[PDB]
Amino acid sequence: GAMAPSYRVKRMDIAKNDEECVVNAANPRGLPGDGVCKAVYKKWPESFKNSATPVGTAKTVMCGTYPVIHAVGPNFSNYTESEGDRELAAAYREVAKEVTRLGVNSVAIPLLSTGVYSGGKDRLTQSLNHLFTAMDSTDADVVIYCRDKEWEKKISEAIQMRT
Ligand SMILES: [Cl-]
Ligand SMILES: [Cl-]
Ligand SMILES: [Cl-]
Repeated sequence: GAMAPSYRVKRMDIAKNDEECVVNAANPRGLPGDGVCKAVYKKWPESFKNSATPVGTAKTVMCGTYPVIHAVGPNFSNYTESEGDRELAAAYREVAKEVTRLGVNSVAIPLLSTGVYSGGKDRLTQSLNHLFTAMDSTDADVVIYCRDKEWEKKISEAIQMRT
């Protein structure tokens, strides 16, 4: 584990992370997709062999010795608010299990279901709070990747508030 497990946020491409593994905001079919998923496909295309997995789950595939954890958040266009919230919490609990199993000291993670899968809502707080619920009991350094300067400020404030 990390000597003093921490949360950090960076505003940059998760495909250029400095962590021991990456979480893909995957689709259930293992397709190249859009946004984070397309950047991950360009960087680690070998990780998409048999990566298909249902909503609410995470499946790890190695690119060389570098683990790619394919985590499938719900598309809120399709799910009810209630069912979508349950599957979003579940996807992050499966990420915590995979990070633990791999024995990594650090992980790069995007906010699941906040892009094309957001159903056109701002889900920063909802997604981040489920990320914390899952990852708080792990001892990996977590580095959250976002693209919007105002999201960076809001995520940074939420981390600092817990101290
Ligand atoms: Cl960048
Ligand atoms: Cl998304
Ligand atoms: Cl963002």
